[PDB]
Amino acid sequence: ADQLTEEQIAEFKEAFSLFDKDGDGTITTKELGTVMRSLGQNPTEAELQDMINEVDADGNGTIDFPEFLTMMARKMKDTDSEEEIREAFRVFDKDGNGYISAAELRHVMTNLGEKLTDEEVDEMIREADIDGDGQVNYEEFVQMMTA
Amino acid sequence: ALSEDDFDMFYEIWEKFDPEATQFIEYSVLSDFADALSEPLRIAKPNQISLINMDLPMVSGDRIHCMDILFAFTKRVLGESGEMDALKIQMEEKISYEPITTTLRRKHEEVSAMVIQRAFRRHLLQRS
Ligand SMILES: [Ca+2]
Ligand SMILES: [Ca+2]
Ligand SMILES: [Ca+2]
Ligand SMILES: [Ca+2]
Repeated sequence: ADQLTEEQIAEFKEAFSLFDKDGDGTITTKELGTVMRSLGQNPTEAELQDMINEVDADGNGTIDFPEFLTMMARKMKDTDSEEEIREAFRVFDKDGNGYISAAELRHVMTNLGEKLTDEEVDEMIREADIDGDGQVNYEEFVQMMTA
Repeated sequence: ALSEDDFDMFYEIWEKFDPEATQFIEYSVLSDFADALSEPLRIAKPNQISLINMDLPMVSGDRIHCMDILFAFTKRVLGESGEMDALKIQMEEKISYEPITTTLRRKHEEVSAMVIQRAFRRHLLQRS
């Protein structure tokens, strides 16, 4: 995300620096381990790899600050997901009746910079409509979003 | 309900965010601004959904004109009245401006994207 204010970008830099003690601009598994051992945790050498791997985006075996930023912002959008989902239902459910119609999908959904077809919205419902009322309520909507 | 005392504040609090008198502010500081306002016009945080739902028109660079804000902000306070229709005239008398989207149009895009991005994972992982 580039919805990050300067204060926050700086905030995340404070932490990136905690690790990047040689100031070369990457975090190595070694530097990861060092901070953790200083804070009283002793993880394996394999644990350290996997931790670097999950954030490393280019497979060069280390973490630059862009890669770090991506991971950290992804974690902020994690803490809001439950709500972000709710507030998206309320975007579709404009009549407020707690059921999402085809019409209500059609009205909002955009893809490849244009509307969806009646057939496309129909299937979106059909995939999500567990109970089979030809409408989507919250619980069905959640399962079709959450992971 | 409203006074010149209040309109002094708006134009005072506005100069902070737009001293260059562009007559615009970026969308992403609309939340900050709405908060820096005083009563009654103020819209305290959290105010994201409120502002989105005002359906303010945005020109390019996601900027929003002074007046577009003032109108929606006073409407929220005075409601859709005739005293307000009169007010819309007076202060509207007291440049390049081509709106290309709205905050509600912008929100539908973000929700659409969210839906599509999440669909991708699902469509794949239900194909072993
Ligand atoms: Ca380093
Ligand atoms: Ca890397
Ligand atoms: Ca509905
Ligand atoms: Ca249903």
